[PDB]
Amino acid sequence: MRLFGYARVSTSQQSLDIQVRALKDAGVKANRIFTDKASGSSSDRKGLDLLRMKVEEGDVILVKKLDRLGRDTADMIQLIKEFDAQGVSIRFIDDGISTDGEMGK
Repeated sequence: MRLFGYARVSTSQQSLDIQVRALKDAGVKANRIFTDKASGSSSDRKGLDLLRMKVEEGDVILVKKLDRLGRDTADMIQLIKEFDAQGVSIRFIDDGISTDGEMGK
């Protein structure tokens, strides 16, 4: 079990620092802060692409999104399903958890 957190800069100011502190405040290790430097030549959605290969068995993925995780096809559900199949959990700042096993537990 590890403390992984997902982040993504939304403001030109020190956004990345605003997300990491949001994950640490949530209970995420600074060494495990897979944020997204969206402030680059183009969008940067690799914080989850790498987090998908860094989460351990039964790891907790804290997500303190302070704007929007993604709404269109499954931007906020794709990696969520990839983690649910990897036996990894995903804590949401909205209420601590989001869909921790919604089958019958």
